[PDB]
Amino acid sequence: YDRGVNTFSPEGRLFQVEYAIEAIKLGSTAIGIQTSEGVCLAVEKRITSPLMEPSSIEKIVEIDAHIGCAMSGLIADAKTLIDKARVETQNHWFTYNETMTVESVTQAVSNLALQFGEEDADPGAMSRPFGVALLFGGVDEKGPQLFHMDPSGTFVQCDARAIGSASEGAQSSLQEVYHKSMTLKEAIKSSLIILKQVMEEKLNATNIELATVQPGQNFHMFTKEELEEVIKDI
Amino acid sequence: TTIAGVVYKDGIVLGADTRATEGMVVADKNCSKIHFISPNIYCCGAGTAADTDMTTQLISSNLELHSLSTGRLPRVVTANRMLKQMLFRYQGYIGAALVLGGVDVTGPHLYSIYPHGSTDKLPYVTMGSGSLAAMAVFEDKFRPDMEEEEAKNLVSEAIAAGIFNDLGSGSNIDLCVISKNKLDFLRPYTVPNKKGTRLGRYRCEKGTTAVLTEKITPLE
Amino acid sequence: SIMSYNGGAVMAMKGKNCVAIAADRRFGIQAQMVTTDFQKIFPMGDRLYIGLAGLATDVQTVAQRLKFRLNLYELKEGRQIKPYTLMSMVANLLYEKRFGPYYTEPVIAGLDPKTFKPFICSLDLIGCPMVTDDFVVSGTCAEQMYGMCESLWEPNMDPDHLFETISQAMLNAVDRDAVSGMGVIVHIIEKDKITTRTLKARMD
Amino acid sequence: ERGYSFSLTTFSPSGKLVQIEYALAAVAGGAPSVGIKAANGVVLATEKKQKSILYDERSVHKVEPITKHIGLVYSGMGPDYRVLVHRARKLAQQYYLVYQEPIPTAQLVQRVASVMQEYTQSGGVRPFGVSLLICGWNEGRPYLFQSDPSGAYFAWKATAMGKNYVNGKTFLEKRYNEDLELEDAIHTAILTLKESFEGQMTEDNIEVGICNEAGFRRLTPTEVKDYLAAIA
Amino acid sequence: TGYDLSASTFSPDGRVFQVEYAMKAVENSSTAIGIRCKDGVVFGVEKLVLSKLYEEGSNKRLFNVDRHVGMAVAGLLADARSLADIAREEASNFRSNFGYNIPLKHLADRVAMYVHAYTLYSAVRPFGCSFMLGSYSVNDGAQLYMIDPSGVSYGYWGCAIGKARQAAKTEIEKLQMKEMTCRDIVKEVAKIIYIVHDEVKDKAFELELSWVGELTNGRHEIVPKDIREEAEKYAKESLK
Amino acid sequence: SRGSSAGFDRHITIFSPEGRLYQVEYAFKAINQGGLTSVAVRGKDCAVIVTQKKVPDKLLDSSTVTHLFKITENIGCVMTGMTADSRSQVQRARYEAANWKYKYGYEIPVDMLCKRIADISQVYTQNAEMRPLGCCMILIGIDEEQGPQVYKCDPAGYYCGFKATAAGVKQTESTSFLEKKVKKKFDWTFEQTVETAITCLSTVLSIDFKPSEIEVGVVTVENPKFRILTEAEIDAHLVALAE
Amino acid sequence: SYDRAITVFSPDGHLFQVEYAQEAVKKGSTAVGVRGRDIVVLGVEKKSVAKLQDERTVRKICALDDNVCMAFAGLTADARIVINRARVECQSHRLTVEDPVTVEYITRYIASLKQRYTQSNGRRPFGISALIVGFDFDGTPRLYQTDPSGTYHAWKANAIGRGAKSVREFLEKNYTDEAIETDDLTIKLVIKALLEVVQSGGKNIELAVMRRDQSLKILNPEEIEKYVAEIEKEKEEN
Amino acid sequence: SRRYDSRTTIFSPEGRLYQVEYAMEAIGHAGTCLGILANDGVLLAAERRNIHKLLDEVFFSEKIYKLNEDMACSVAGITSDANVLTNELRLIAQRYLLQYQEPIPCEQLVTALCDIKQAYTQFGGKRPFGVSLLYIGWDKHYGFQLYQSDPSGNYGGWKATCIGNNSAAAVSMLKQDYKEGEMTLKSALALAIKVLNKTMDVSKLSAEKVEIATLTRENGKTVIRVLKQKEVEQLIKKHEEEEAKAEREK
Repeated sequence: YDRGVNTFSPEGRLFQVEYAIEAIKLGSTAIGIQTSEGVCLAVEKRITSPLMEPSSIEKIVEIDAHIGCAMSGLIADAKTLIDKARVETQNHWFTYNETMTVESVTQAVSNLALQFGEEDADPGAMSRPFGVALLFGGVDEKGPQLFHMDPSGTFVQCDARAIGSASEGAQSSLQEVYHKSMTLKEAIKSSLIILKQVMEEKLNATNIELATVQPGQNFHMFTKEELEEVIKDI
Repeated sequence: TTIAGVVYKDGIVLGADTRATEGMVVADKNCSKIHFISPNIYCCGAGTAADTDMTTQLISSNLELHSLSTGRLPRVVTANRMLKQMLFRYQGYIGAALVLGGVDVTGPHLYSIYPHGSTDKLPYVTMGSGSLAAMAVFEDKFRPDMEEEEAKNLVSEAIAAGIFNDLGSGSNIDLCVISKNKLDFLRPYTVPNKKGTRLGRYRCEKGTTAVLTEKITPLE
Repeated sequence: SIMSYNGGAVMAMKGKNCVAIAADRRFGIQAQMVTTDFQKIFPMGDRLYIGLAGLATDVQTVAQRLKFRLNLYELKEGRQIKPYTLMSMVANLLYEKRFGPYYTEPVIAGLDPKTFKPFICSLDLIGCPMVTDDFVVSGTCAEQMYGMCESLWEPNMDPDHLFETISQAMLNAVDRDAVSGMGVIVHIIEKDKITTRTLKARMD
Repeated sequence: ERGYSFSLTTFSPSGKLVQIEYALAAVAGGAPSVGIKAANGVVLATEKKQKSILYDERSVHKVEPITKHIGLVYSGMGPDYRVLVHRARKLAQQYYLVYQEPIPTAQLVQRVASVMQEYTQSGGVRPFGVSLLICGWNEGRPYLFQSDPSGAYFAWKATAMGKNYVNGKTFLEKRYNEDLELEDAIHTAILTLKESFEGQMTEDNIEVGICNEAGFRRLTPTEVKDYLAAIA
Repeated sequence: TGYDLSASTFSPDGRVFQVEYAMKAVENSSTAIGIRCKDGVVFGVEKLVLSKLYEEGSNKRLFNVDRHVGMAVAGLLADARSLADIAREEASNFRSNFGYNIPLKHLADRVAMYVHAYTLYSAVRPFGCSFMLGSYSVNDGAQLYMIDPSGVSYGYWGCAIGKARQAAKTEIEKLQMKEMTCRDIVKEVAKIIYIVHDEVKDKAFELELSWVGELTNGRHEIVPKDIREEAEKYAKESLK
Repeated sequence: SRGSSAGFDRHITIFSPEGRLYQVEYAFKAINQGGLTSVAVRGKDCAVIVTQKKVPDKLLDSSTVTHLFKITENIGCVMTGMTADSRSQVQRARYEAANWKYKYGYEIPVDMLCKRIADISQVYTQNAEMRPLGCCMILIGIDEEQGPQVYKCDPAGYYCGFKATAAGVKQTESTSFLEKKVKKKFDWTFEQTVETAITCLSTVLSIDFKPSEIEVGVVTVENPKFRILTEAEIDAHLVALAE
Repeated sequence: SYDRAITVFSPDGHLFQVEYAQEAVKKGSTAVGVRGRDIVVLGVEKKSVAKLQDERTVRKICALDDNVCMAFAGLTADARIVINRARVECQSHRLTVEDPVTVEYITRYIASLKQRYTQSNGRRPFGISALIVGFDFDGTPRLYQTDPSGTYHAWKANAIGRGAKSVREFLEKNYTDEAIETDDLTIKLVIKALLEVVQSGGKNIELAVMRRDQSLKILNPEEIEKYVAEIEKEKEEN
Repeated sequence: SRRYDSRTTIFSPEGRLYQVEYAMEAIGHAGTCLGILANDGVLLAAERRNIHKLLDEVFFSEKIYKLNEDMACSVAGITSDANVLTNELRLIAQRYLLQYQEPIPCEQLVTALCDIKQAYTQFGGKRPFGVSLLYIGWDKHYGFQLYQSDPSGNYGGWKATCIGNNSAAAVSMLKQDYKEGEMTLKSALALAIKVLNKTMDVSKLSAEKVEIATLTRENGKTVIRVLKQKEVEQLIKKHEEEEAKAEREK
């Protein structure tokens, strides 16, 4: 209506993308920490009612055996991009007999991002930008890696990033409590305590989803017993 | 399979046989090989009869639209050019060889059209399987600016020769004369071949044949 | 040979003002007979039947598509089909597949809806109109049927003599043919009724 | 060329297609025309009021045939009438090609109505600004059809489109008979045309077509003025 | 609003304000002049030096669209480049379809038709560029057609497009350019362009000058450097 | 002073409340926007189009600004309004005439060419996504069985056959002159027809035009190819009318 | 050719079209779904009973396969087309896998369809929220709810349509593990949940139940009547 | 195009759809249609508004059409939309007949039409078909059965329903005077006459103002009979006689 999908602002930027970033902060809180011993991802589930099954509420998804992803925002819109990323990784494997690098996965996700319009391409295409911020944690030949995918397509490689409802402030506190020589146990402990502090509600094993990628082990998602084991010390 | 056309002093005389056969046995003795197109355009078709009929129908419709839009009488030329281009687009797959006769504003015209799309304006044209007999008759007894009766007799003799010297034409001759003024289309122009009656008539009555079941469903 | 792949025989002649249309009933592969009760004459109107001969699949598909477009036309227009219009429409349907022709040579028989004047016509695999006053035949039995008709048919026949003539024609044309026969179905469309009969033919 | 995919014609809050109403208003503002039925045929009449005589009123035609048995006249915009009559001619020719029989007038009017409906519900187009009076003969019967820019149609024994169209309709109702002849139909049509001509009709200013069992044919000014003289 | 939003609508009077704004966008740009003589067609275009860090000959407003046809542009330079690409594509198509170099008259007619075709639909906007095409032929002579952003092409003994176009035209009227000599006309073009250039308005400036004609063997070319300095010296002297 | 607009009724060609098409009727004055008047007449055996040649500046090659276009050998035409639109319509008319020639085997009749151009214009009027080509074309020819012919299309598309008409700023004044001339004299020869054609422009616009200030085309039944008068013929007709 | 972007981000990244679809869902009819330990039950308010009407055609509870069913809340026509598309997806999966369909997979692809209609050009999303009941291979009851925004989540019990929030807030407090042990208790829970919505209680209501791969059937009107009588019997003693 | 689009295929702030609301409102003031079910048949009563004496009225029926061999339809609203809808319905019905060699079930055909109408509302950018449809038919699975559909794409199965002016009054009359399971053709016809007289009280019941149709199943054959003008006069006379008798007994 009136304003188009390819309209900038007087200062020279897409207010549609600004609205998407606003929807990002409207999204659920997620945290990602990359260390030398792997990478960890966590997210607050934001359980509406106890009747809702915690199993279907999972913001962390496996892209490959060495890549996990944390999504914040339009979780419904994020699954299409997740499927595209997984199929692209598997195409790269099928073509080059190797696991696709996390950075290339992020670049391809950026390629898919910000590809929409009214009459600019085939009609069976996107109309709106993706409204989901992503954290791609993974392990590849460059050791553990973590990438902040911005819905703007401005992909970033970041050691640790917090996104969602409590993105800012919490990210600064995580940086302050974050060091350049932390172990994986230290990383998960710090992420868990920051998430617990920033929780809008009393959290437990049914309020958070935790996952990790290790240099040796594959992408493993923390079940309830290990979640309780790691949260009882905090 | 024996059609012919000629231009005489006034206009065009077209003629055709009637033995429409499929395979090798006669399928029909009353084929309409002289298609109407316009009140001043007729065309004789030979070859695949279905293709010829569809072609003539399409050309008649197209010239109907053209003439009714332009307020003018249709032209043999606009018909010949359309036939040429349409057949050439199909590369002769339309098994139709045509003799397009007519009378237009610029005068009487006769055209020979080949299925591949080639056309030629000739004073006298023959086409079909029995085309050679009629062509010989024309080469032998054709003159420029002939009278109406002379043209009619010449075409009749040509069709008779094609009928009697080809194994795919006969049982009737159809004639159509177009002039600056009058259009005549006499289908049973002359029937040179008759049928003797069955010397011994053999008929049957009910009870001669055996029937298993009867089902009457009266209608209204 | 594709039209003889399954075999077939259909005919239609005219009476004084009535019509007779008859067809063989054998259906099977080139070698073996599968069914002896196959229907080859289908009603395109209350006073209008159509017989089809040739490849059995093409017969069935052409009949279905014809009934499709005919019913659509008659529902849109509000009058029973005129036989000439039906014949032209089916001829156009066949011609639409000039490069993919249905290996079927049909015939159409019936009466004028208002005049009751007999009408019979024939087509080919492309759908060439062929209107002949005396009779039209089609199928693998074509030569036998033409020979029978061109001596058994007379003008201005009463319905009963018409039935006898067409019955003898089918019987004596299929008993001398190998890829057709095993029962003959005959439809006599008179001014105010239709009679459907099965002839006592040799089943082999 | 892109092509707008949103229909310019839209349902008003009351549901009335006010755009179609404006099209009918343009029809009324256009030149008037009349159509009438007899027991054995149809007569269409209309007036062609040009500017001063510098226009060759003979060169252009308003009554147009579709087939040998169907003619029509319009009230409204000539640019729309030309394309509409051209498409109707194409439809009649296609039907004749398919079924080897002349187009029934009812079916032709149905096709025209479908075309108008496609225009009215499609995007990027303008509804047609004409009303068609269609005369046809088939199966030994006359037919006269009103077709509106809204896309509907009716079989009307008599009709009058254009300026003073309601009064023309009332006048036709008063001067219409069930079993009149073609001569009476011509008398009535010319009487209505002179009652609603506004400016002393002439044989050039009146163009009439007649459709009967012999087909459809447009009367030339000779017999036109002959009938005007006989009718006074 | 409604009468100036797109090129597919008339003003209540029947005007095209989008095309008028395109005319404004081509007027406010730098000057570009083209003078045809009996033995050649010359172009002198004025280059705004945004900074001295640019190269001479950067962002040329002179394109070589055919083997013998030049193109002096004014307005949006990206749009001018696109139009030069379209012109050379049309020249290539004509050469392929007819075996010889396209004549300038038909080239300009086709290009103007294309420009006008992109001034009819709301799905596009009128070009923000005007351009003069000069060519030479053995049988035609020296030819010069100016083309508006609206899509109108006319033959011009001498034309100017830009800010000081009218002043250039008026002062060059003293020249009887229709039977003049291309070499000296180059120097006179340098003169006229120097006078019509406003130094106060644009302190920094450059000139791109070229010709096509019989001295070129009928193939479009840029001015040789030596003639460039000599014409520059003549223009400096004429500045007085 | 409160320049309100009724939505998009006055903005794109959609049906106005008064049963009008505002962007179609704007084209009538878009014809006037050109500032040029073109008047065409037909004789008993000839048709002459006379159009004043505007020379806003000597600096353009006035020998190459001729606005008379030959659609075919025997069909000439002249247009009013946007010159780019005029060129586009001339190109389209040439394309359609050639297509008719190839598809139908004879030269396109002028009435049918005008009808096709009018249908093309009605395409623009019907569609709501294109400028409706605010330009008017008038074409001439020689037709067998009907004589010399002049037709005129329009952006609206409503065309008609006519003895004489005009398009431009003073088309109404030229129309008045044609009314008075047809009511005064009827029998026209070639020289009388050309003299009346010159008299129309002279009386209507009152310029006392120079020989180079007009461009005139003629079609005659001696060489039906459309031929343009040069300065010699222009001066001859000028002095003949003056005397 | 129709490709106008309908679903665009308003200020603050709020999909106003999604909000309006949610409003249509809320204004639509009332449906509820419970996932008992053995069975799954759907209950739809047949509001405006409007006698002389064949309710079979308006039934808002439709079975997709022998182990999957759904009840919608929102637009009836969009619900019908989505049910047709879900029949297509279930049959396609059955063909390409020759295994029984999966409730979660069906709900997921329906959600993907909704998200494609939110991300598509010239299209608007499906203004319906769907409760999908079913059973997995091992007979595990499955209850999922998907919204026009495209998000789907598994629920032990929930409600959609008119009064959905009130019904779900009542169910979250009335829902206990031992209260869904048997079909009688499950039916009574659903009936007492919908009683606060339906005025008639027994004749403007319809109940469907699916057992562990046991050819789900719709509850009989006599059963509904006697079970409303039973819940009144519980009410009088409590 | 953003400003000048009509965007008729989007939502509304309050969740309704103005285009379908306006279509229904236009249908309300459009003509009157009524469908009723009897134990041996189904009856339709359609009211024609334009009744000028200039009509040729040669058609068998105006707003009542025959979708296929065993199903009839009554349209309400824009007749030009009605014609294209009806021939599309005939096309798809014959398509099902071709594909399955069985008469297309009425529920099948109604569901298909509602699918296409819903999609046309869903997208395309065009104004929806502002015509209500009322379908009657006979099938192997349910026999006599009638549905009412809406331009929004929603349909329902009814024993009897009316569309047009005074729809609530008409349906109240049906709910009051319809004998479910015990409605013969005669009593159904009388109720239909009552409704035609009452739901349009202005311009009281007239023979030429309405058209009456019946659909029955005789000898396994679906027969659709349009009651002639003499028949409609007989209905009017019977209604007048029964009303007079009821008033005199009152």
